[PDB]
Amino acid sequence: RKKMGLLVMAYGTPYKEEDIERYYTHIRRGRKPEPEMLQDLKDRYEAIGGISPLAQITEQQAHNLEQHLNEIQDEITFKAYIGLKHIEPFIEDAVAEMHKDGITEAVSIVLAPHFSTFSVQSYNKRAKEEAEKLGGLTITSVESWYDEPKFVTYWVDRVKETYASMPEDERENAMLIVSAHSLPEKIKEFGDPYPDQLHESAKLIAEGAGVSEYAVGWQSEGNTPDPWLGPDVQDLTRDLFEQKGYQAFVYVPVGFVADHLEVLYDNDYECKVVTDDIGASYYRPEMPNAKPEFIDALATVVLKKLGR
Repeated sequence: RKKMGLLVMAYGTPYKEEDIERYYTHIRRGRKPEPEMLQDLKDRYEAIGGISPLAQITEQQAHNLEQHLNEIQDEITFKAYIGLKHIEPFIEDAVAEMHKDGITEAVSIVLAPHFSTFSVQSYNKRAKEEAEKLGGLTITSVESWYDEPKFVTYWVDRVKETYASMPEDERENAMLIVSAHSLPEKIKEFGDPYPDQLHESAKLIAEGAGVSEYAVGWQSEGNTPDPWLGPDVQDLTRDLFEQKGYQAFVYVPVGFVADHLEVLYDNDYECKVVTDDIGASYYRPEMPNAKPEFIDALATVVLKKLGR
């Protein structure tokens, strides 16, 4: 049994209400949010059911993956380490931990299926530079996994169930909106494949579920310096309805893997407000979270990367 480190990286989420300030200050490059901003951020977390369940998902995903990988093959024993971008344990901390435990070989994976220079590449770079600084630790990094058959099927099956559940009439006038986290539009100057990968994910899911009509949109953009990738899901819904009058909208935020704020609020609240206003039905299938089907897809991605 070869010992290998499994570095699972993610954006990060506060652990308790008192972390919101520092968590958002970090995301905003040092600009701590105004008292008024802080206050409603808390309100949003409360509306969605609370903060603590949020961070648990990432930990559960990492541990279930570890446990699953170690059961499906007999050559390697994986040890999972979580490295986050906006709250401890940060990426550097997780790498330092691995080095401390005597890990010399590691494989990394970001919990976001699509690659981006702004996101994934940045995480991978941080993980590798730290390892390099410490020395004696080598890391092979997965860059994207949106096209993993097992991951595509999870969403294909969820879309099928949803379309099957709606009345024939809504089923006749339904629109599938596939989305991911918006990023500054400037990434395109670097030839960033992020937009293309999202569109490809949308094609993969729609075709597998037999959906002829679907659209791609973005959500959760930032503090507008230069424009961010658009169109936003809120605007896209309005637009699409005024044009063809879709009686139902199914949101598949394929860019996200858990029941986090950007799904529970930006979709379940913000998009629902729009559908409620226009009198259309709102549908948003369950996120993969730590579901066995999902953990199996992640294990396969990691095994393929190592050629096992």
